[PDB]
Amino acid sequence: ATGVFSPRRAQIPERTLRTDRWWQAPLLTNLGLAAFVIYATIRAFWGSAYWVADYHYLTPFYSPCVSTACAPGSSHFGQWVGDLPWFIPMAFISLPFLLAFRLTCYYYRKAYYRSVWQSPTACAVAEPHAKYTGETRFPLILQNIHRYFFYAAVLISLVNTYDAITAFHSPSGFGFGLGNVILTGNVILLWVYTLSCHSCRHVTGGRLKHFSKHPVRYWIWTQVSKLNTRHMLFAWITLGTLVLTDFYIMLVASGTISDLRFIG
Amino acid sequence: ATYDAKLRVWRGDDTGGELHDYTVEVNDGEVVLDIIHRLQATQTPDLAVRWNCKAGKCGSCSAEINGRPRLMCMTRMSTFGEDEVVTVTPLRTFPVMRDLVTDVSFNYEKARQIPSFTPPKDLQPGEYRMQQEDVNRSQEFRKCIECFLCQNVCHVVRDHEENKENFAGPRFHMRIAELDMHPLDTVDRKEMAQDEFGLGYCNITKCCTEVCPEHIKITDNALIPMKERVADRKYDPIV
Amino acid sequence: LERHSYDVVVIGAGGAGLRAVIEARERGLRVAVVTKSLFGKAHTVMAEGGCAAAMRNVNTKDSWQVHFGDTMRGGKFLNNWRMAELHAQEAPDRVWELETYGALFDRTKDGKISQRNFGGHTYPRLAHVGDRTGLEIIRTLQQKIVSLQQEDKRELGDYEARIRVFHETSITELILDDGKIAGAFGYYRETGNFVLFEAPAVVLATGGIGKSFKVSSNSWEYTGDGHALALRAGSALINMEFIQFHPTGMVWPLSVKGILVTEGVRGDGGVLKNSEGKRFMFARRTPDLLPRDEVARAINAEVKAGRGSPHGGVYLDIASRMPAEEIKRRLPSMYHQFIELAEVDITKDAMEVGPTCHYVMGGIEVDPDTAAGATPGLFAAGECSGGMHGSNRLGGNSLSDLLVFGRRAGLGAADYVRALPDRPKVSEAAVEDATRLVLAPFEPKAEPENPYTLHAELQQSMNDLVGIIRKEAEIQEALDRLQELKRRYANVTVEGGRVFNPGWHLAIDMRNMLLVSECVAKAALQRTESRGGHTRDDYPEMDANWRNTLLVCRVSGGDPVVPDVTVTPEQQVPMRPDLLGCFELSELEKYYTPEELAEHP
Ligand SMILES: Cc1cc2nc3c(=O)[nH]c(=O)nc-3n(C[C@H](O)[C@H](O)[C@H](O)COP(=O)(O)OP(=O)(O)OC[C@H]3O[C@@H](n4cnc5c(N)ncnc54)[C@H](O)[C@@H]3O)c2cc1C
Ligand SMILES: CCCCCCCCCCCCCCCCCC(=O)O[C@@H](COC(=O)CCCCCCCCCCCCCCC)COP(=O)(O)OCCN
Ligand SMILES: COC1=C(OC)C(=O)C(CC=C(C)C)=C(C)C1=O
Ligand code: SF4
Ligand code: F3S
Ligand code: FES
Ligand code: FES
Repeated sequence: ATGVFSPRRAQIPERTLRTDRWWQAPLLTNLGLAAFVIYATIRAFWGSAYWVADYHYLTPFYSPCVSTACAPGSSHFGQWVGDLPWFIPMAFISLPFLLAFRLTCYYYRKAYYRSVWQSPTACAVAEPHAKYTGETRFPLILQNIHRYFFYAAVLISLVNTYDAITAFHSPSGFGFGLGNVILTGNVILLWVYTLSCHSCRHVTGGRLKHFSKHPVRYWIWTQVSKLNTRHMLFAWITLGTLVLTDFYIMLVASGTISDLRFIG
Repeated sequence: ATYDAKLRVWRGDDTGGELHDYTVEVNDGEVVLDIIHRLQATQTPDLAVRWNCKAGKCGSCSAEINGRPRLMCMTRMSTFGEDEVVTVTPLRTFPVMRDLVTDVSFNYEKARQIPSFTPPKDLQPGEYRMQQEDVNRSQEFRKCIECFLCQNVCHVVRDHEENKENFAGPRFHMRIAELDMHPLDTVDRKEMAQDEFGLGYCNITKCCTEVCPEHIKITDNALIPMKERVADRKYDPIV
Repeated sequence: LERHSYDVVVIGAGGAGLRAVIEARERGLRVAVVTKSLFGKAHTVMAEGGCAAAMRNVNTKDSWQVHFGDTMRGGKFLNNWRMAELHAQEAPDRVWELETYGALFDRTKDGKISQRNFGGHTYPRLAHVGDRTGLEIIRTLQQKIVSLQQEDKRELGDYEARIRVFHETSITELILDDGKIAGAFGYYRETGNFVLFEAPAVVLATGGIGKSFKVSSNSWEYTGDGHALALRAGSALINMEFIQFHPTGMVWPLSVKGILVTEGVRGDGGVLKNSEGKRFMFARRTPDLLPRDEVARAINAEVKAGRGSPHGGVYLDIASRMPAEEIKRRLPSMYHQFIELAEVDITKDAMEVGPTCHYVMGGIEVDPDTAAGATPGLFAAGECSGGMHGSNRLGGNSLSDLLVFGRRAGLGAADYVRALPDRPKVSEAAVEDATRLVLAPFEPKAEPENPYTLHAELQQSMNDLVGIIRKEAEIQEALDRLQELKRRYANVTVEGGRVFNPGWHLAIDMRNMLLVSECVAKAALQRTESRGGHTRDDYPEMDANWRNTLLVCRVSGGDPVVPDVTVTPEQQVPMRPDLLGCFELSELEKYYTPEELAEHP
């Protein structure tokens, strides 16, 4: 055949000789990704139960809310575009950019190249593909623009930070109600994930040659590298925290007590 | 706990081969290479091995110990149960010479295509000055004992023989990164890393870094930074 | 069968061999590089210390005079003084030019090469990177070779126009024309096919002899080749009785069987080394690293008369000592390495340490300025060379020795080749003889001998009877059973073919190992005094006069394992003005006879 069944390579007629469960991690990746995608799509297109008027709670999945069909008070940057027809999500400004940012992420590329595309399914298991070009041809060569989605993600993180800051509200001014805790934790973890990005590491000081003549960027690069060593973990953690933030906010909007600390 | 283990060592040459069942005595604290040496001295005098130091620190004893690319002199052999069969085969990416020895010459052919270190052509040998923080990144890559396990496991060339001439492999793209991050080097190499050594073939599934006996962060510290630099040079609309 | 023509052949790619190749190419020569292992995988990779070079980066009070005195002290003034002086004053240049090749050492605050302190050096001298200095050196040299052949490709249109590397190739004979080098004969490991090189000059640089001993830190390739090659070609060996043994090396767990254990571990709880007794008979110091001859004698006695280990060593327990976390901090690398490699917990269980062969200070008798050879165009450098370290080596001196004298050997070979009227010619009869000799182990040979069994018996005999402590009767018994062992070697039968057959390779290496073992045993029997690495129990009085005597080994005759004669020549008049004054009369009167008469003002 092609890869390990080539004429000059040692005659082993077994696809792999591994005796462990090398297929366990791809399954976990696939179920996690599928669960997040399903939940995110359904909740983003639901179109309701996303805003608490009393405590100014807004789901990140609806965060830039720029339509006149939106709940009163949800538009923090004005109302720009009419009414949406059942297939434009209320957060159509940011959802494409966040989806592209996580689709071009270096970690996520590893995850789905292993899991969906079976590029390596596992490390020493032979491919179900006969030809392979990698990221050299037209579709996959576009993964090299990830830094621009990183810039967009920085802007969207600023928008979410504004949302979290304005969430500290009560019907009598200032308020603190565990929705603030969930939102603030989610925003902090999103910032950690955004700042542990491989493109951030390159842009800050990764592309420099002499760290000795750039003391500030050397320090920034050192801290960003320390964060980047845990980049796999922060992606999954932020997926989870996004899901829980949405779920809690939806529960409160539909109906449930907020567990306020400064009652309003 | 001295017991008799079941090995399933691969025997043959480039014309064909087969796994063979051997029973060898295993003592506590022995590596796979010790078991191979005992088998050589007791049952198979002509078994092909190619070890040199037996302490790590070289790359001679690269094999696939139970489906995983390992060093034979570093595999603890207590990783496996006493009733578990251990299957030792040669590297499956390179042409097989004999039983456990492969023709690792694609690597030495790739080694002399990469431009070498080029210092400024005025600096005298005693007049070099480098700070430690300027050399840490390349010093990490200089830890590489040329075992070529990374080259073996990579799917770009492991599963595709036609990609051998277009892709240099993890070790030599790491070498390009090491020369690029040298504070005193002069040559750029960024364009050639993409155009002649095929950095684009690399998807970053990271199975290399996972086989490195030296624990070099090949993908995170060398390959992704070089891809970002190539994107600086080629794929950045800010021009 | 396969013939190549070159100007010089360097048999071995380590520090010395690669430096010689670079130098010979610089002088302008076609160089063939023959290596028994893969390219860049020589024993040099295993060194973890540094290069001793008086660069003065750390403190500026260092000089080549101080380094020269340190080398002469560590060696008990048995050193070749010209070689020591030349290494002292040429070492910084080689280290500096290493980093013009792309080497990256550790740096100081000023941006210079960092230097560490070591045992026998007065000042910090050892240029280092982590603990991988040998790997850095060999990588730098190999990449410099690749760069040079890239230049050859650009200018002459061929990578191997001036330098070609023949890895996985083993040289078994040196061909002579009229007592002069005419070429080298060997085989390819991969195919078993025979290759003849036809160069008028050969640089040996083949390493050590550590595979003749049961416990050793040396590589698979340290079978004494080079020593035997020069000895059969007609050169001479010196100081073969001077072998470095570390008294404390792991013996039982095969995964760690030659790893050296430093005396820093004994800077804590020491060797219980018995079943029920701490047997060193014990601020009045604990018996912590007494002059390691005394520790070695205690270990030998307790192996013979005492509770020895099943593997022939001692225990050295640190578990029943300072707490587990204190150990894991004081001993970072050793604990991790041992736990991951031998499943031995340093904080829980005792070790299995014992004497281990590390380095051989003897080798081919060289000209100090040029390289070796008496009659032929033969040259030698590195561990296979003899003379620099007299009775004992300083740590760090070997790595810089490699560069200094590899460059000297390459330059001497280039000078010899340029000063040559006509080139010596290989004769076909010699090639037929070498072919017959290397093919002999394939015939049935009634009463067959297994190569592995013979090798193990040789290793056991050398470990038992030629060790740290030598006795006259044990050395005599070692010679007596070496005669029997070399008689049994005539019946060695190899099963299989010629395609990368390691049993055949071992059978070939065994003749060199037997010759080198005979030389070592005879030298150790003849030197009746103790100095450095050579300890005689029946002559404990270190440093007899016995200092202007080299005790040179030569071949007499009778194949296929020739016998040796060891003679006693005098050394050259000690030191011309290398009688510094920091070399006081007080210090020199402990090593020299009242022969100076030309030292004090
Ligand atoms: C474990 C260990 C640790 C050490 N640590 C230190 C240290 O910290 N500091 C220090 O100063 N010194 C150290 N030394 C000693 C030092 O490394 C050696 O003296 C030095 O490496 C010798 O180098 P070389 O170039 O002479 O030979 P090497 O590089 O060891 O090898 C010689 C070459 O010759 C080739 N060869 C041999 N026989 C043949 C043949 N028949 N045909 C073809 N080719 C052949 C071999 O394949 C090899 O390539 C250490 C030694 C050991 C074993
Ligand atoms: C947290 C939320 C985010 C989670 C998202 C995870 C879900 C990801 C699952 C989808 C990605 C799986 C596809 C990965 C492989 C894509 C197929 C491919 O490799 O393209 C081949 C060809 O197939 C195609 O044409 C691809 C068409 C569909 C791909 C479109 C999107 C997939 C990945 C795009 C990444 C985004 C880059 C663009 C920036 C917006 C070319 O590969 P080759 O080695 O066989 O070379 C042969 C050359 N002819
Ligand atoms: C393989 O051919 C292609 C390129 O290289 C010539 C590109 O740069 C690009 C542009 C891609 C980026 C990331 C600028 C595309 C789309 C392409 O198909
Ligand atoms: S990189 Fe790590 S794995 Fe690849 S060769 Fe060098 S050491 Fe072996
Ligand atoms: S496994 Fe090989 S394909 Fe790339 S990410 Fe590592 S070099
Ligand atoms: S590389 Fe993963 S978010 Fe940027
Ligand atoms: S034998 Fe040198 S690396 Fe295992």
